[PDB]
Amino acid sequence: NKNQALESAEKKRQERKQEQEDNLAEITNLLRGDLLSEDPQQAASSFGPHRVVP
Amino acid sequence: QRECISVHVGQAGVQIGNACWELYCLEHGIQPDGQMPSDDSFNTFFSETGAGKHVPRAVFVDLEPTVIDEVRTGTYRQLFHPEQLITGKEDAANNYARGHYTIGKELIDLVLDRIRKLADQCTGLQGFLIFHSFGGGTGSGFTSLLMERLSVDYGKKSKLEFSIYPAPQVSTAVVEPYNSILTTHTTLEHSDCAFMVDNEAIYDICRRNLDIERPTYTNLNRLISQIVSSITASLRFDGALNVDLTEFQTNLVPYPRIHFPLATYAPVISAEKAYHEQLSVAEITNACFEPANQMVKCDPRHGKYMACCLLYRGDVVPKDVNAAIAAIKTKRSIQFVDWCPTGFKVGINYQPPTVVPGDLAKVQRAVCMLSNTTAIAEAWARLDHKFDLMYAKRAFVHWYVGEGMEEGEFSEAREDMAALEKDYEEVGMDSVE
Amino acid sequence: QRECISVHVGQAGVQIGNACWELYCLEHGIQPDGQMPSDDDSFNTFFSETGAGKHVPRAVFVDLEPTVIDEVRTGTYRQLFHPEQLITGKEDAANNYARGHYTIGKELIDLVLDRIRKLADQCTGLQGFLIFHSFGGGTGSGFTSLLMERLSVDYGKKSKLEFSIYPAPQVSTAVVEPYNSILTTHTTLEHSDCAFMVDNEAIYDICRRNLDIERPTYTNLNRLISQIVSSITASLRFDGALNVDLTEFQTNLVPYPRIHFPLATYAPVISAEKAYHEQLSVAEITNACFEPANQMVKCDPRHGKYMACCLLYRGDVVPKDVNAAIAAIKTKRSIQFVDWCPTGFKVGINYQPPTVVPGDLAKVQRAVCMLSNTTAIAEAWARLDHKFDLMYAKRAFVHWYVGEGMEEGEFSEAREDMAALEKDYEEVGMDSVE
Amino acid sequence: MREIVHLQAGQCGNQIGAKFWEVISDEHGIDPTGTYHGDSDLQLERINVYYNEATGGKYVPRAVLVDLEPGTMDSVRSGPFGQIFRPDNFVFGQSGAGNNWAKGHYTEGAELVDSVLDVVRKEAESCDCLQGFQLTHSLGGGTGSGMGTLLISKIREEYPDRIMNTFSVVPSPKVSDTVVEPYNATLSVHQLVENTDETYCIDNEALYDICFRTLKLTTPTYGDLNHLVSATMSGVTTCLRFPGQLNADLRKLAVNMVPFPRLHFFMPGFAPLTSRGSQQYRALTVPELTQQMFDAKNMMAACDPRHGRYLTVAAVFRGRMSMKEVDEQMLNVQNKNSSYFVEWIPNNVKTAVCDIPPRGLKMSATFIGNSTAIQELFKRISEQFTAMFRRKAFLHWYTGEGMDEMEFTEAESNMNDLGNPVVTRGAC
Amino acid sequence: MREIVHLQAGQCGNQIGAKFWEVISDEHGIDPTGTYHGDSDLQLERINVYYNEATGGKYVPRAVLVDLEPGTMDSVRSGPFGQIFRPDNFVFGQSGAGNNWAKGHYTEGAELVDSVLDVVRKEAESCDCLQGFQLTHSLGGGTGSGMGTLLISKIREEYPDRIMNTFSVVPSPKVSDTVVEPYNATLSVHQLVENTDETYCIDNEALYDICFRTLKLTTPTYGDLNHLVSATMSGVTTCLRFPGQLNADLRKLAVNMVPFPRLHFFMPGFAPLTSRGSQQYRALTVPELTQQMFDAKNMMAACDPRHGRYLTVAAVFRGRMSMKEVDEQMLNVQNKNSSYFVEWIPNNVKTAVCDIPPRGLKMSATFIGNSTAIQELFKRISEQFTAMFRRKAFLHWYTGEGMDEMEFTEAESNMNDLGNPVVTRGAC
Ligand SMILES: Nc1nc2c(ncn2[C@@H]2O[C@H](COP(=O)(O)OP(=O)(O)OP(=O)(O)O)[C@@H](O)[C@H]2O)c(=O)[nH]1
Ligand SMILES: Nc1nc2c(ncn2[C@@H]2O[C@H](COP(=O)(O)OP(=O)(O)OP(=O)(O)O)[C@@H](O)[C@H]2O)c(=O)[nH]1
Ligand SMILES: Nc1nc2c(ncn2[C@@H]2O[C@H](COP(=O)(O)OP(=O)(O)O)[C@@H](O)[C@H]2O)c(=O)[nH]1
Ligand SMILES: Nc1nc2c(ncn2[C@@H]2O[C@H](COP(=O)(O)OP(=O)(O)O)[C@@H](O)[C@H]2O)c(=O)[nH]1
Repeated sequence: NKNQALESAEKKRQERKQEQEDNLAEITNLLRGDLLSEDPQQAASSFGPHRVVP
Repeated sequence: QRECISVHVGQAGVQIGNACWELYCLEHGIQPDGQMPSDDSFNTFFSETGAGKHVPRAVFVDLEPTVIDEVRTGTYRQLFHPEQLITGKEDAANNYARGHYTIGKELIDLVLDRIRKLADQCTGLQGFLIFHSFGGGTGSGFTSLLMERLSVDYGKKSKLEFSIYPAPQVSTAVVEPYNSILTTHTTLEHSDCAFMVDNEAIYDICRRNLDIERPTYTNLNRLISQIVSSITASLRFDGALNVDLTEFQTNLVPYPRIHFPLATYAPVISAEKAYHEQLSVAEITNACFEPANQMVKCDPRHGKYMACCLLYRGDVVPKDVNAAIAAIKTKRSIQFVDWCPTGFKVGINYQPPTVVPGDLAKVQRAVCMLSNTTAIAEAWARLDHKFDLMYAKRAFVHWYVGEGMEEGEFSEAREDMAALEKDYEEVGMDSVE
Repeated sequence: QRECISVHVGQAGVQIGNACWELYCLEHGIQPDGQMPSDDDSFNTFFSETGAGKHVPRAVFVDLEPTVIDEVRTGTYRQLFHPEQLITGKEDAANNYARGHYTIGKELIDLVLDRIRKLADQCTGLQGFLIFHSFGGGTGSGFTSLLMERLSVDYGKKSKLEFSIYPAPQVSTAVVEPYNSILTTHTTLEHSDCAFMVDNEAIYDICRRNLDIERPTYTNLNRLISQIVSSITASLRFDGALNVDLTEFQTNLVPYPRIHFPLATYAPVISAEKAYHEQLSVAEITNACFEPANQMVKCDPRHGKYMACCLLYRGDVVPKDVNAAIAAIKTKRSIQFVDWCPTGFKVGINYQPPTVVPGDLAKVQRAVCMLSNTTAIAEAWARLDHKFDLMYAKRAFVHWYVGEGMEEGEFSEAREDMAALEKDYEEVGMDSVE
Repeated sequence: MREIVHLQAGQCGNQIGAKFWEVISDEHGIDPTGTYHGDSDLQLERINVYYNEATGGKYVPRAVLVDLEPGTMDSVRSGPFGQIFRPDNFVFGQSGAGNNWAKGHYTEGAELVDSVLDVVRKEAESCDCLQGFQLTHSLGGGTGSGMGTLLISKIREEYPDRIMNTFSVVPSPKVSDTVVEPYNATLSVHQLVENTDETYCIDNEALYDICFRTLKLTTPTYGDLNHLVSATMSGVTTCLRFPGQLNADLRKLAVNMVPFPRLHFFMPGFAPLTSRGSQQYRALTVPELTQQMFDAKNMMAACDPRHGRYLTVAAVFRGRMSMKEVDEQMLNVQNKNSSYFVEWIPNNVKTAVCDIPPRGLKMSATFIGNSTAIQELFKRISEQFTAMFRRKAFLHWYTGEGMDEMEFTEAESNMNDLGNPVVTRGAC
Repeated sequence: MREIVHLQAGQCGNQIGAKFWEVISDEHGIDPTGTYHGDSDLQLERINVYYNEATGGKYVPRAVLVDLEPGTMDSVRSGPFGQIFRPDNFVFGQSGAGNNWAKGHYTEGAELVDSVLDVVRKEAESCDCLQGFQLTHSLGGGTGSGMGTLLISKIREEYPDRIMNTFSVVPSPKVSDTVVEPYNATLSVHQLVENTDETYCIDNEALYDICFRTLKLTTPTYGDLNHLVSATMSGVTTCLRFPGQLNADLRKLAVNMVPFPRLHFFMPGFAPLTSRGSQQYRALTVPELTQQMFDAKNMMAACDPRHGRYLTVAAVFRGRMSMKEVDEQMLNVQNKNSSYFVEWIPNNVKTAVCDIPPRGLKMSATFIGNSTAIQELFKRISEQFTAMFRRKAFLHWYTGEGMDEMEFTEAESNMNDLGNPVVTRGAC
């Protein structure tokens, strides 16, 4: 039971650390995206650098 | 010789199966692949293809591919014979109807065919354990068609059912009420005993006892497995008072259409809470009757116990059982009906509950009780209210009558269940003559 | 075999239990981790025994508000207690008997008595319950009183003993003790089998005078109360010449069914650099109890007469030096007994010396806890009567209780019951004329 | 395996579909040129829901690009995911709908619908078990209303047991990019009722309100609006496409949210949406998802849910989550707000959970709600129609192209009679 | 676990709250970025009374900052502890109250009340056992009076069993800051009577008396005045947030200091207050704390309690200290001054002892007192209202925003009807 209790505590600690890493990854992927960045290069048309996707 | 064909039907059934089959494989040794890493106890659940492969004796059925297609790509891809896993290319859409009249009677053929093969390789079928969900297409529809068709072939052979009764408050569906009432109607003369387990209660058990503040099906599912492995523990291990799968019927279902036993595992404690309890035969027995360690949200004091089946396992001295059972009878709260004095089918196996890399702790003793209380009347009545609450404006019924269910079957259903509510009353009043 | 369950209600009672179980674990040898050190029934009465020698106290630590239980489950003795035995709500009673008894008592009484019956199931012979609280705070008044009501209707054949922190006649700690004490006493008068009071201004007096501690704390105060409860519940934990029981306490201290109110004092409260210079003979220990200054309820006994005294000696006490010393107590004129108790003493002797916790008190071999049911307590009850009348003359703090779910008319019969108690305490007082 | 055939009509529908195909290709790992290059093996188990096989390991979307004017032609080809669609399914018309339901329904639209339907056959019988069609269009204006409703009627009478999800952008009163559009919406609702099984009404007011009040953009554009739409477009059909516990697909959602065949109009919502400067303040959990799911600022229709009782609510979650907490959040929403839910449907919230979240996220979820509060939309379009039809304004175009005053009267009568049961079941 | 939602109304409320969160983050170990840089476990143990969890260990205050002008909230954000509050709790107005109670209570204040009340349901619903709400506002002037009392009314109507604490800045007797303060104060005391569980009346003249005579500074700032305000503000809620002996939370304070529901107007006091030059010579002990706290010099409402009898007194001490001196000093100050306490409440002082002191200090105490002598303030504002309303002063602006001539009369009548029992209970 003690070995089980220490293993469960370690599992919860590792899960919290993994969840925090996933949270920071989510924050970075939405900060660096297109909806929440207003990149002027979203309008890079495939027809050339003179046209834009309207 | 003590075989038990097990049909799992629906996300619920198939997913509870993952848990049940894990526990079975980590107890008998059968490794995830299908070979016991370098003696005949597995013949109650697995087989032997004269080579060293131990194939499960089961048919997992789900009209939706997603679920079963993760068991044919997971760490058990081999154990299950490809065929056993049977799927379809379209769900039932939470519509009992499209599971008992349309996209469901198109797979009864294949399933009954497989049930036959797995049953012709048995030298003593003890019964068919069916795991489903009272709410849901395949869980209600297919289970209904299956139970019926089974009766036509396998005559009066036991057909014990394990189920997730519609919860008293949560309920992840607006149509749950309809499916649950229609199910009982079709399966009220075709089911021998139907063990019940509600998610709302297992959630509570998984917070006041297991300290998992955030339960996930995997947790709840595994707890239900320990129950199935206790109901089927005397058929593969030794004991002092064994219990078969054809005895729960003649020791829990009192009058005809009253087969709804509730389940309760006693030592559902956590590692950091077992370093404080002696978990003794007495302690665990009183725990099963405590109106909190129950598993079908329904206060047992709101009714009267009709019959009990305490299935024990571990270091349980036969005399400590007599002691505890006696002390329970003395207490008043636990009120047993008058027409049932002897109200305890006691059974004691020896294999100490197996610990699966999971949540529950390493306990030496355990007791899984099966009660047929008349307090399940409130459950049937709450479900009944919801059926009416919507059947008045004929709500969500176009979906059912546009597949093959005459709208009148809803009335025949409500009527049948009204008799059941009234039945649960007559079999509770005590003769004063 | 001979076990009794301890319930600790409120912050006061929880720190009571902290000091008491620290003393119990030190004297029985129990480590703070629960396990016995490597090198049989003595602990069995107050401690359970699961598995490989794991001893769990037969106690429940109930409070309606956190952080006082969290000090228990975070600090030194975290592993000793079962984490479910410590019971905690989420909202404070906030010094209301009404909030302790009517609205936030129902959220925890089912859990509390579920765990009480869990403890009682693993009890072959249950002696009773020891109920540690105060006549102050809302938890320790209201939840204690509802606990007495449901404990009486559930386990009525067992004994219920009470350790109540009585409100001081002068200082207090709040403004609603006059309401709380009367309101809990009206509904616990018929349910509590015995009720030992301990004051706190008097332990201030004792710690200042005999203990040479000018700056005492609650550590000192209910560590002395821990010493008293370890003095009274020791004959069943050890062996003795007079093995006195908790069942005998009520029979030898409660003459009339309403008069179940003894006062406690402890002898050798002496302070290490005062104890090598004095013999501490049994005459000394039995005179220090009957001095009108070592009594720990601030009420002089000479304004009244003793009904009965239970003396409990501990240690190297001679079973006949004790009655040669009781003879002088009987012959002293300043100590006056009632005419209807020609025998007014109960003697309890055990061979276990007092156990010295790291702290102030000295290594002593002779001790006695004296429990007297006296008529003097009618004076302190009249003080509470006058205070309640002063508050209730024009309805001070009454809206707090009447808007709570408690009816306004409850104070009326709570006062009439108290008036009847005072009439009983004076009717028992005068000498015989018939 | 279950397939969804994606139809796009109009400029609005074409651009919403282009953003939708971009975001679904980002989720499954398909690059612009069509081949798969991702990280997880779970992105190929159910890729045959939106993508057909091609030679050389090339995945091609099953989209039917329809418009009556060849400029959306150039727009969706010049988009970043332009060289991924079939040029043969990429049908166009040498005409102009001209903000005219008559010119979308009884003209060149009815001539192009033959080729559109032929492409629908080419992509529909090239399947083994097809679940339905998913048409994206705008109710206000031409093409997406006219061609949209005409194609709806033809596909409904061709395949009657398959589910037609329409994502319809409905006109708004605050800002109008067309003067005629009450006429088009009034005519289009009549065919939307007795046809489609799931209608998602999306309003540009509410799209900009989410883009400005919640996400706090500075220059929100049509691409951002269409991304807000396509998040729910992808999140509705996600248990059909990624595994999970309580897998719910389109039919299960339709069964649990449509109590009566005319009450299939919904109000979508998607709720991991936070501002750039307030995103590091997040405490992102299941209660936070339910919070931002259930407020009257995340709705993408211009209908406040406090003005009408919820008939049904469905929430399709994504990520690794606890079923107890999801069920508890839905239960406490129902219990705390009891006046805003009808009492003849007890437990009127459906929960779905998918395990795999969308890429770049950890935990997402989508709202669908069949609510009484969509009375306001159909009523306000009705008074605008009656104001413009009392004086026969803008009607010579319709009458010259082949309409009738009785046809307009019947469209308004059917739309007002859609306004009636949403009154009587909100009033019980 | 218990929770407190903090509300700030007005410029004064925002500045007081800014300094309050400065010293609370100082007290718990929270840097301006927001994460925990501390030195003890007890500081983090009960950080969930004021601070919500967020990602990355970034505790965020549950403060709703309210002003009808967005001018001082920008200064709050640009202050030292500025990037710590939510941008969504940061509710402002595109108008001006203009220090008009009608413009705070019956106009655009009642339009912005909805946004504030949505935010505070978010902050109350992100809880499981809330204890109550804590509004800081200035009684004189607009916003904090008008909007503040309106907010108090809606919160008290919706949450009936939660403790409302209101730190109210009452205008000085000697100096005057915004000429319509008797209008604002008499109009807002009427709601403060009928709404709040606890009101802490504070005065800038008493604050300056402390800062000039007790603190002996030369050039004090409003930073230091709100530092004193927030010193007693954090001193009140210390047993709620740190361990101790005789723990007393806000409901305990309410119960043991209101004998009657009218007299919930308290006078706070913080008294380990010693200058830089005299801090070296001080002999810090519990009798010195009690005399400095009970002296009529550290009083923070400008009403001398020598002129009235104390009804109830609460003292919350802080630090490692022996209980015998605390009890003995409270009994001694009850005994030495006998005519300064009422006779119908024996032992009329409550003791609380919190374990952890404010750092930089060894031993501290805070005062709360329900003195009868607070009537000096109320008679003064009453005569200021009567002698100014007699000639209909400043009144067209009060009656044109939506009042009537009657509306002032029952406000002054209720203020006199509170003046009456705090004469009767002072004269037994
Ligand atoms: N233990 C367990 N219970 C489940 C699981 N899935 C569902 N349930 C319960 O079963 C009820 C309905 O689920 P199902 O009957 O499996 O649904 P279905 O049969 O797949 O039918 P569809 O919803 O149309 O896909 C839910 O309300 C749950 O309470 C599961 O994976 N494990
Ligand atoms: N040894 C010791 N004695 C205490 C302690 N706390 C309180 N006492 C005594 O108990 C009396 C009343 O405190 P309580 O009855 O516990 O107050 P409460 O039960 O916590 O009720 P609430 O204030 O609502 O939380 C005080 O006057 C003290 O004399 C303590 O922590 N240790
Ligand atoms: N969500 C979204 N809506 C759009 C987009 N482009 C246009 N709309 C809406 O579509 C409406 C009119 O479209 P319409 O002219 O009828 O396009 P048509 O069907 O080709 O004639 C406008 O009012 C826009 O608000 C887009 O890219 N995304
Ligand atoms: N303690 C304290 N009081 C202040 C501060 N700033 C202003 N006050 C007081 O607040 C009163 C005016 O506030 P007011 O103008 O009504 O703020 P408003 O509610 O935004 O209109 C003045 O009498 C000041 O004495 C401060 O920073 N601290």
